[PDB]
Amino acid sequence: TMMSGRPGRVPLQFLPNEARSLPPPKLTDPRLVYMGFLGYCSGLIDNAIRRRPVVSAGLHRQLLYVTSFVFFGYYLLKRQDYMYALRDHDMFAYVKSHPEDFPEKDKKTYGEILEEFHPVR
Amino acid sequence: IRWTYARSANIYPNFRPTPKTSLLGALFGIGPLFFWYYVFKTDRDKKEKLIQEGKLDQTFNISY
Amino acid sequence: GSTFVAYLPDYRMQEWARREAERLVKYREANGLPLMESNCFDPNKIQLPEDED
Amino acid sequence: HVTKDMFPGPYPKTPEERAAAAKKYNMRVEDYEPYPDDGMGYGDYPKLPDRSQQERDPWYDWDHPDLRLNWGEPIHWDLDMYIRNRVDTSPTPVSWNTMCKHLF
Amino acid sequence: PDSWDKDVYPEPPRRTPAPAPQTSLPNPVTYLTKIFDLLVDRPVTLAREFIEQQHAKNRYYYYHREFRRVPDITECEEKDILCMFEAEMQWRRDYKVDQEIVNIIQERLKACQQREGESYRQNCAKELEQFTQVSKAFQDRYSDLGAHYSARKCLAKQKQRMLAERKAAKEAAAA
Amino acid sequence: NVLQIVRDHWVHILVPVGFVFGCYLDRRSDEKLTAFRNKSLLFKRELRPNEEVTWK
Amino acid sequence: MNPFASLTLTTLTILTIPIMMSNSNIYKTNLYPNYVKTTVSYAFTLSLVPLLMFMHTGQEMIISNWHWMTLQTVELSLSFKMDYFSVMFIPVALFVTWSIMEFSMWYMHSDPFINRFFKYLLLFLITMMILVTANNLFQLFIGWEGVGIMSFLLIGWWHGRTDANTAALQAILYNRIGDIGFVLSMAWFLTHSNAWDLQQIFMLNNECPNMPLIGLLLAAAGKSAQFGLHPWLPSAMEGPTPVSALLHSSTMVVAGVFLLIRFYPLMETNKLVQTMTLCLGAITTLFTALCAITQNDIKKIVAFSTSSQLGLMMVTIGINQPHLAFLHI
Amino acid sequence: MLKIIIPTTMLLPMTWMSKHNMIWINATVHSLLISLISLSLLNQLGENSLNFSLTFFSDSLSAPLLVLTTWLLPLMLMASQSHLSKETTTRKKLYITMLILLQLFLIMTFTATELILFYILFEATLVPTLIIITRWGNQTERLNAGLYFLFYTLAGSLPLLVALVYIQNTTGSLNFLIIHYWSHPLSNSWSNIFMWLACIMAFMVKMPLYGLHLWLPKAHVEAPIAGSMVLAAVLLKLGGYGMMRITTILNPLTNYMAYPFLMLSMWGMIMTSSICLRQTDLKSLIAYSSVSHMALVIVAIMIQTPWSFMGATALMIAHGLTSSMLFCLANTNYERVHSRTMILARGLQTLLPLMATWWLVASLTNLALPPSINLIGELFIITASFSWSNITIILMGMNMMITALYSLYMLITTQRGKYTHHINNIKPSFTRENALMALHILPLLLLTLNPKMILGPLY
Amino acid sequence: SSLLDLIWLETILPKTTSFIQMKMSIMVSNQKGLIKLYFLSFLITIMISMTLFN
Ligand SMILES: CCCCCCCCCCCCCCCCCC(=O)OC[C@H](COP(=O)([O-])OCC(O)COP(=O)([O-])OC[C@@H](COC(=O)CCCCCCCCCCCCCCCCC)OC(=O)CCCCCCCCCCCCCCCCC)OC(=O)CCCCCCCCCCCCCCCCC
Ligand SMILES: CCCCCCCCCCCCCCCCC[C@@H](O)O[C@H](CO[C@H](O)CCCCCCCCCCCCCCC)COP(=O)(O)OCC[N+](C)(C)C
Ligand SMILES: CCCCCCCCCCCCCCCCC[C@@H](O)O[C@H](CO[C@H](O)CCCCCCCCCCCCCCC)COP(=O)(O)OCC[N+](C)(C)C
Ligand SMILES: CCCCCCCC/C=C\CCCCCCCC(=O)O[C@H](COC(=O)CCCCCCC/C=C/CCCCCCCC)COP(=O)(O)OCCN
Repeated sequence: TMMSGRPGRVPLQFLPNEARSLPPPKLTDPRLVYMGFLGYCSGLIDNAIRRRPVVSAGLHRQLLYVTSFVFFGYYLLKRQDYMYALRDHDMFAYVKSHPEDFPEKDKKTYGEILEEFHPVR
Repeated sequence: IRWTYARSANIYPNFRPTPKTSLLGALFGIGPLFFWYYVFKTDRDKKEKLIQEGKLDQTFNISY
Repeated sequence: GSTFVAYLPDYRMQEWARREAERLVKYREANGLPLMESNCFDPNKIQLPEDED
Repeated sequence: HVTKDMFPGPYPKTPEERAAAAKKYNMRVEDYEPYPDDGMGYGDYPKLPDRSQQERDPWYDWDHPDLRLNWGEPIHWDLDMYIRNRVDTSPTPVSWNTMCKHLF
Repeated sequence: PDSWDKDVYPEPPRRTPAPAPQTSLPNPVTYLTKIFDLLVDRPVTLAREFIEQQHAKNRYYYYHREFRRVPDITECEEKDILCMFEAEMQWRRDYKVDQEIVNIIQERLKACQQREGESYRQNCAKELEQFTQVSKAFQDRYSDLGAHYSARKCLAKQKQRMLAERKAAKEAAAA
Repeated sequence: NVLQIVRDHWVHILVPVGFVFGCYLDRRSDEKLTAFRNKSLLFKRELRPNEEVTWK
Repeated sequence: MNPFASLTLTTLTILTIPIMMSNSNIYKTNLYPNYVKTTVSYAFTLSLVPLLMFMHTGQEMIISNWHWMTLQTVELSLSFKMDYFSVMFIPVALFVTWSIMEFSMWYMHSDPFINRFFKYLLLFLITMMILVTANNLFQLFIGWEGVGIMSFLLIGWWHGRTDANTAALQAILYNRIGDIGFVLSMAWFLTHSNAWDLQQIFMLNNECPNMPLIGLLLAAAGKSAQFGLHPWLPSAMEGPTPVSALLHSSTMVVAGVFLLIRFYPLMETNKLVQTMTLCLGAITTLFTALCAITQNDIKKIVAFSTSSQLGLMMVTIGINQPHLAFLHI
Repeated sequence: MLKIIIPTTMLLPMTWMSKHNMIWINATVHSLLISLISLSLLNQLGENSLNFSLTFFSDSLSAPLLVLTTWLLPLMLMASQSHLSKETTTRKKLYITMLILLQLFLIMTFTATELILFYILFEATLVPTLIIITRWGNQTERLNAGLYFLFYTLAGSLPLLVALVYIQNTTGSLNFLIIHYWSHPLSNSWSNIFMWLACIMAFMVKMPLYGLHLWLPKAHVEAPIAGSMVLAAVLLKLGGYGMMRITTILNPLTNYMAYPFLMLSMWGMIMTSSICLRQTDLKSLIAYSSVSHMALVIVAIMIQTPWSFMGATALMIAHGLTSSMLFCLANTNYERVHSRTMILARGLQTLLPLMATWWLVASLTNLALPPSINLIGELFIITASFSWSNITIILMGMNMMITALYSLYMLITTQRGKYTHHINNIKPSFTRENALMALHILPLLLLTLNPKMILGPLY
Repeated sequence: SSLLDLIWLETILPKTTSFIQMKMSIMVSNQKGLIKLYFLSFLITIMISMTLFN
C-alpha cells in the first residue's frame, strides 16, 4: 500500500487532526487489557531477576509498569485504528472513481449454472 | 543389557551400504508398494469401466 | 456426567425425522404417489444449457 | 553399573580385539565367532548356534527355569524367536524332507 | 396399539386356528400358560395400572416441531451466503427424512419376511418391490456424493443425469 | 477457623470464578451478532404482546 | 401375553445373575459353585417351556428390543431369533452345562480358584447363548469372539505352564484366520444387501454369489477346526477336563456348523460352495479319524473323535441337509 | 467456549499460589471439574455446528476430542505424582504449568474456526511437549528424541503455512464455514498437485504416516509417563482432525493423489504390526501399535466416505484411551523394576492379580474385541475399504490376526509363566495406580453404550 | 525392523539431511580469517554483479 507519500500528511504527527472523527477505543478494550497483562508480566520478571519475592516485592513498581503499558497501548490502538480507517477510505474512493475497473457482476443463480460433478467412489 | 543394546542401538553405527543391503532394502521396501499399487489400480480401473458401461448391478448398494 | 449424557435432549432430531417420514409415507401411499422421487430438485427450476451439437 | 567398554561394538578385525570381544561376552576365544562382516549392523555381537531353547536340558538348575537361561551367559540374537512358546528346532523322529514329501 | 399408525406399518388380519384336541391326554402347555398368567401377568398388570393412574394424575404435552419451506439451492445467487446457508440446512433436513423413509420401508420388508414363514418368497413380493423402488430413488439422489456432501453437489449430479437423459432421448427420437 | 483457613483455601475460588466470568463473556459475544434475530426466513415470527426479543 | 418371548428372554437373563454376584460375599465363600450349578439347572427347567410351546404348535419369534444405533439407512438393534434352532439348542446346552458343573464340583475340589473357574464357565455359557440366539451379524460376531476369548482363558487355566499358554495362543491364531472370513461376509452383506439383519439378507439374496458364502465357509472351518485349521482343537486338551468336555467337545466347536446352518437358505442356491463344504468335511473326518486311530492319550483320542464328527456334520451340510446336521449336533 | 478456556487459564495462578503440599490435590480436583463442564459440549445438532462466536465453534467431530483432552489432564497428574516426589516445589509447579499450557493450546486448536489460528495453536502445542520430553525425560537419548519430534513436525508444517496464506490470497478467506460453503474443484495441474502436497504432508507427518514415523518411537520411549500419555492420546489425533477439515478443498484431486499414501498405509500397517512381534521394549511395542492404528485412520480419511469418517472418529477416540492405559501399565511396571525390558519381570499375575486383570482388559480392548468402540471403528473402516476395493480385505484381515498375536504376546510374556527369582522388590499395587487404570477403562465400556457420541458429524 | 525401519528409512530422510548440513557448515565456516581472500572474493562478486544482473 505504501501510504508514506500520501498527500496532505504531516511529517512527524503521531495522530493527525482528522483522526479525531473516529470513536476512541474503550478503556475495557481486550487489547488494552492484554497490554496491561504485558506490563504485569514485565513487573514480575523484574522482581524475579532482581531476586525479590516475585508476587509481592514492589507494588508501586508493578503499578507503574502496568500503567505505562496501558498508556502507550491506548495511544498505539488509536493510531492503528486511524491507519486502517485511512486504508478503507482510500480503497472505497478509488473504487468509486474507477468504475470501469470494478464492474458489477451479472448475478447468476445456481439453477442456471452448470457445475461439473465428481463422484466419490 | 548387551542383548537389548545390540538389538536396538548398535545397528546403525555398524551399518554399511553394500550391494546386498542396497538390493534387499530396495526390494523389501519398494517392491511391495508397487505390487499393491498395480493390483489396486487394475481393480479400480476395471470397476470404473464397468460402472461407466452401466453393467454392474449396484441395486440395494446404499451405504458406502 | 454419564447420567447427564444419557438424558441429553434430542437436538439431533431423530424422532422428529421419524415423524416427518411417517407423515410423508402416509400421504404418498394414500394418494398413490411413488414414495421417494428420483429428482431431489424439480426440473422446472433448472435451466440446462442447450448443446445444439 | 555397566561401563562404556562393556557394550557391543564394531566388527573385530584383529586377533587382539577379537580376544577382547570374547572376554567381554564371557566366552572362550576359540568359541567366539561374530557374524560375517556384511552390511547389516550385527557388529561385535557373537553368532551362537541356532538351536532353540526347548532343546536345552530341562533337568539342569537354570537360574531362569522357564526360559532355560543362566545369568551372565551370552544370549542368542534371536532369543525371542526361540522361547519355547514359538518356533523350536528340536530333532524329530522322522527327517524333515521325508515329512514334507509325505504331507505334500 | 394406538402408539403407531396402522397404515404406515400395515399388518395382515392375523387369522389363527382354533384348538381341536384329538385325544384325552391333557397337554402341559395350557396348564403352564394358566399358571404363567396367574403368577406373572396379573401382578405386572396391577403394577402397570398403578403407574398409569399416577401418570394420569400428572398429564402434560410435547409437540412436533414444524418447519417452514425456504428457497432451495436452485434459486440462490453464486455468492449469496445467507440463501445458501438456509438452502443447505433445508437440504440436510430433507436428506435425514429420506433416510428415515428408507428405514420405514426396510422395517416393513423385515417384518414381512419373518411373518410369512416358509412362503416368504411369494408372499413378500410387494414389500420387495417397494424397497426396490425406494432404494433406486435414494441411490439416484444421494450416492457417490462423498463425505463432504452438499446441496450444490447433489444439484450438479442431478444436472448431469438430466443432461444424459436428454441426450439419450434426443438420440432415440432422432433414430 | 475463619480468617486463618482463608489464607490457605482462598485458592479454591479461582477456577469457579473463572467459570462464571467465562459464561458472562460468552453472553457478551452473543449480543454483537443479533443482526438477524427474528429475521431468518425459517424462524421469522410475530412478537408476543409482552416480548421484545425472540432470544437473548 | 404370549409367555414365549418372556420365557426365552428370562432364561438368558437369569443366566447372568451369578456374574453380578461375583463381587458379593457369596463369591468369597465355598457355596459359589453350588450357586452357579443351581442357577444353570433352574435356567434349563425354565427353557424347557418354550420348547414345549414350539413342539405343540411351531411357535417362532423375533424380538428386537433395544435400539443400539442407526447409521443413516442401517438400523442396528439388539434382536433375538427364537426359532426351532434356538429353542432346541438352548435346553441341550443347559443340560450338558449342568452335568459338567456337577462333575467339576468333584473334579476340581482341590483347585484354589474353583469359584473363578465356575465363573469362567458361566461366562462361556452366556457368550454361547448370545452366539446361538443372535438375529443380526454384529450380535453373532459378539458371541463368536466371546466364546473364543473364554476358550483362550480356560485353555491357559494353569498359566505357569508354557504349553498351556502356547495352546491358548494357537487357538486364538486359528480362530483369527477364520475371523477374516467372518469380517469378509459382514462387509459384503453390508455393501450389497444394506443389512446385517437376517431377514433382509434372506429377502435380497435369491441367488447368493460366491464371495459371502466363501467367507462364511472360511469362518466355519476356522471355528469348527476343519482340515486346514484343525490342529488347535487337539492342542486345546491342555485345559482342565471339564473345559475339554464343555467347550472343545460338544458346545463351542459346533459353532461353525451352526453358522452354516443359520445361512442355509443362501447355501442351497449355490452349488460350488456346497461342493466345497462337502469336500472339506469329508477330508476332515477321514484325516482326523486316521490320526485318532494310533493315539495313546485318551483325551487326544476323544478330541480327534470330536473333530471327525464335526467333519461329518459339514458333509451333511454339503449335501443340503441342514436340519440333519442340527440333529447330529 | 470461554466457559472452558477461562478456568483452564485460572489453573495456572491456582497452581502457583498453592501450598507446597497441596498442588496435586487442587490441580486434580479442578481439572476434573473442568472436564465435567466440558461434558456439555456433547449436545450436538444434526445441523451445521455450535458456532459460539467468530473465533470458536464446536462440532460433533471436535466435541469428543475436547472431552478426551480435558479428561486426560487429571490422569496425567495422577501418573506424574509418583516419579516427581523428590523434585523441588518450583519445578513441580513448572511441570504442572507445562501440562496446563498444553491443554489450553489443544482446547483452542480443536475449536478454532480459522485455518491460520488453527495452524498457530497446532504449532504452539510443540513447545510444552518438547520441554517436557527434554527436561523431565530419564535417559540421555531424550535430547535426540526431542530434536526428531521437532524437526520432522516443522519440516511438514512450514509448507502448509505457505499454502494457507496462498489460499487466503485466492479465495479471500480461511474461515472454515466460508471455505466449506464456497468450495471449488481442484483441476489436475502441477501447481494444484504441489498445493495438495503442502496441505497434506503436515498432517501426514503427525499421524504418523508409515515412512515418516521414525520420530514417534524415539519420542514415546524417551518421554516421561505424562508426555507419553498426551502424545499417544491427543497429539496424534491433531493430524487426523486437520486432514478431516482440509480435505474439503482438495477434491477431486484426492481421487488420485491418495494412491501413494493409501499403499504406504495398507502395507505399512502390516510392517509395523509385524515389528511388534519382535520387540524387546514395552513402550516401543505400544508406540508401534499406535502407528498401525493410525495407518488405519489414514486409510479411512483418504477413502472419503461417510462410513470411513465415522470409523476414523471412533477409532481415534478408542485408540487414545487404550494407548494411554497401556502406557500407564508399562510405567507402573517400570517404576518397580527400572528396566523397561519385557522379559525381565515375568509371571506378574501371581504377584499382582488385579493389575493382571487391568492388563487383560487393556489387551482385549487393543485387540478390538466386540462390542468395544475400537472394533466399531475398525469394522466401519474395513467395510468402507471393502467398498473402495474388495481386495483390501486381504491386507485388513492380515492386520487383524497379527494385532491379536502381538497383543496377547505382550500379555503372556509379562503376566504368565514363572516369576523372576531375584526380583524381590515388587510391592503391592497402590490405590493410585488401580484408580488410574479404572478411570482409563470405565469410560471406554461406558462409551460402547452410546456410540453415536463418538461417530462424528456424518452420523 | 532392522533393514527398513532402523537403517534405510533412517538413512533417507534424517541422516542425509544431517550429513549435508554438517558438510555445508564445515565448508562455510572454515575460513582462515585473512582479509586477502575475503577482499579477493569481494572483487569477484563485484565483477559478477556488474556483468550478470544487467
Ligand atoms: C496462552 C498462554 C496463557 C498463559 C500465559 C503464560 C505466561 C504468563 C506469565 C509470563 C511470565 C510472567 C511471570 C513469570 C516470572 C518468573 C518468576 C518465576 O520464576 O516464578 C517464581 C514464582 C514463585 O517462586 P518464588 O517463591 O516467589 O521465588 C522463587 C524465585 O523466583 C526463583 O525460584 P528458583 O530459582 O528457586 O527456581 C529456579 C527455576 C525458576 O525458573 C522459572 O520459573 C522462570 C520462568 C520461566 C521463564 C519465563 C518466560 C517469559 C514469558 C514467556 C512465556 C511463554 C509462553 C508461550 C507458550 C510456551 C510455553 C513454554 O528454574 C528452574 O528450575 C530451571 C528448570 C527449567 C524448567 C523448564 C523451563 C520452562 C520455562 C517456560 C515457562 C513458560 C510458562 C511459565 C508460567 C509462569 C512461571 C512462573 O512464581 C509465582 O508465583 C508468580 C507466577 C505468576 C503469579 C500469579 C499471581 C496472580 C493471581 C491473582 C489472582 C488471579 C488473577 C485473575 C484475576 C481474577 C481473580 C478475581
Ligand atoms: C461388577 C459386578 C456387577 C455389578 C453391576 C451389576 C449391574 C449390571 C449393569 C451394568 C451394564 C449392563 C448394561 C445395562 C444398560 C442399561 C443402561 C442403558 O440403557 O443406558 C444407556 C445410556 O448410556 C449413556 O448414554 C452412555 C454413558 C456416557 C459416557 C460418557 C463418559 C463420562 C465422562 C468420562 C470422561 C470422558 C472420556 C472419553 C471421552 C470421549 C443407553 O440408554 P438409551 O437407550 O440410549 O436412552 C436413555 C433413556 N432416554 C431414552 C430417556 C434418553
Ligand atoms: C519417504 C517416506 C514417505 C514420504 C511420503 C511419500 C508421499 C509423497 C508422494 C508424492 C505423490 C505423487 C506426486 C505426483 C503424482 C501425479 C501423477 C504423475 O506423477 O504421474 C504421471 C506424470 O508423469 C511423470 O510422473 C512426470 C513427472 C516425473 C518426475 C517426478 C519424479 C518421479 C519420482 C520422484 C520421487 C521422489 C520423492 C521424494 C522427494 C525427496 C501422470 O502422467 P501425466 O498425464 O503426464 O501428468 C498428469 C499431471 N498433470 C495433469 C499435472 C500434467
Ligand atoms: C516430512 C517432510 C515433508 C516436507 C514437505 C513436503 C511437501 C512439499 C510440498 C511442496 C512445497 C511447496 C508448496 C507450495 C505452497 C503451495 C502454493 C501453491 O500451490 O502455488 C503454486 C506454486 O507451486 C510451486 O511453485 C511449488 C514448486 C515446488 C518448489 C519447492 C520444492 C519442494 C520439494 C518438492 C518435491 C517434494 C514434494 C513431496 C515430498 C514428499 C515428502 C518427502 C502455484 O503458483 P502460481 O505461480 O502462483 O500459479 C501458477 C499459475 N501462474
